[PDB]
Amino acid sequence: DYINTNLVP
Amino acid sequence: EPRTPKIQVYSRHPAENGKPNYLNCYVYGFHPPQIEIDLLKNGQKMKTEQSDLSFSKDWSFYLLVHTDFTPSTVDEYSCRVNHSSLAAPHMVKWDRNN
Amino acid sequence: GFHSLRYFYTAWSRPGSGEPRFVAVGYVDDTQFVRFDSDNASPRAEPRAPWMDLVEQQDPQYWDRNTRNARDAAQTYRVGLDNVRGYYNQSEAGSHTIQRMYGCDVGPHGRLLRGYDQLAYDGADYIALNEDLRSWTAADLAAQNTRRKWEEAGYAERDRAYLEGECVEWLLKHLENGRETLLRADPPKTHITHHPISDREVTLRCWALGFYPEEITLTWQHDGEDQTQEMELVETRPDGNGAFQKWAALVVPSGEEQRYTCHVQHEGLPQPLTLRWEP
Repeated sequence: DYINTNLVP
Repeated sequence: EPRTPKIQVYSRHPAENGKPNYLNCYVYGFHPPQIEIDLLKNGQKMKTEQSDLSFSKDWSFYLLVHTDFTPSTVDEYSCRVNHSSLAAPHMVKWDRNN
Repeated sequence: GFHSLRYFYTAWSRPGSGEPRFVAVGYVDDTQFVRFDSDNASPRAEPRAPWMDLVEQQDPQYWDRNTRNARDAAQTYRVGLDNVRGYYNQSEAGSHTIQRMYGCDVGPHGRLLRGYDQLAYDGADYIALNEDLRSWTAADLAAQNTRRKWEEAGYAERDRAYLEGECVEWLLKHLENGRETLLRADPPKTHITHHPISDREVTLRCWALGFYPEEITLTWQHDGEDQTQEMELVETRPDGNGAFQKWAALVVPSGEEQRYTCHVQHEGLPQPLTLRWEP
């Protein structure tokens, strides 16, 4: 799976 | 600041006229990632497949543009690439010895 | 002998098109198996490897769940383009790029060797997860903005959670279900060509075709002397069927071809080969 949490830079 | 693409034009298998094969044009080491790549048969564009954009450890990108084809002694093949790091489009003819 | 599940994100605005594009592909070793690109109608995660044509059987929501994760990822990093562009007080005119690379290296029996998550802005390293996975290193001042934000939000704990569990478990899943493709070592077909330049000079080229994985070492020797620095080494290229090609050439005095020997190293060979040219 693509990681389910991306934090905006 | 941009990096200019490196180009390789080649066949998958050793080429013998008549016996079909696949023509490749591998474009890598460039940045930023917007380009146009084309394979050309005697200057005319071909219907082709472009791989999905990925990048190396140094962050530079690579792409593969490929199509089936049949080599003759009368046909010529080239790859036409344009990138913002280029002042104008570049063509790299296919010599059966890359 | 480890294996790797790696994900490569690319978000970039380009001059003659409002709205940036987002590309998200994933690799096991040197084999791409999934893609996502937002330039589509309803953009969806799609298979790019044969064994993933079967994945809906054991996981019917894989495509829906991964389409969800990538479409959200596309959104957060389009805002990230704006954020970083502002940190550097750049103008809306230019074209900029944010790249992300995250994944895990797993040892023989489900043993996490390393985990990583790295970000570049316009092709230069911006921020990266440390090897301890509980801290970051920021490249410049603008990246310190991000690190301080991410420290507050404790985003490393969420990152290490995926990398320690989910990443490992999905590499093992893919290695078992894609055994025929992934746990494979294809040795190269090697042969040497001979192309003269003039009466006194010759070019000898050492080919290597159809090998997987990509890692290989071609080497020319002269009476056992190493000749890497005088070598012309092409960058390894794909062949289109999931394998790779590469050659190394070197220029030699004519009539003395047989003092030079090519040396091939590849995971798929029983032991390195030393080659020679013969009429």
